[PDB]
Amino acid sequence: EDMAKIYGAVAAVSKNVNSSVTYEVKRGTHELIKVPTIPHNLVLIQSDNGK
Amino acid sequence: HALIKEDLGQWPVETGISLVNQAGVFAVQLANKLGIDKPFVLDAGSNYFT
Repeated sequence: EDMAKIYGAVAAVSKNVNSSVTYEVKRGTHELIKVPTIPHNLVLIQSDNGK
Repeated sequence: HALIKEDLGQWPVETGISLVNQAGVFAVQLANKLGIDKPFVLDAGSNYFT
């Protein structure tokens, strides 16, 4: 029974090793909006007689 | 066809960690299965017939 206690304690230490890590790479990334219409700024001004 | 098989059980083994440390845990369980964990003397002399 004492040996079973000792062996189990050593096994727990051996299981404390770390396998790897995982993370998400997202810094520097932004979302894009979509502009539907082209912003023209032209207006036509004409005289009443059409001259 | 006939075969003789010795059944000592199945013991899970984990990779990535020391096998010797795992074998220590299973050795005690195996000893209990065979009945040799505690001090003993065999008394099989009288198990016979003529």
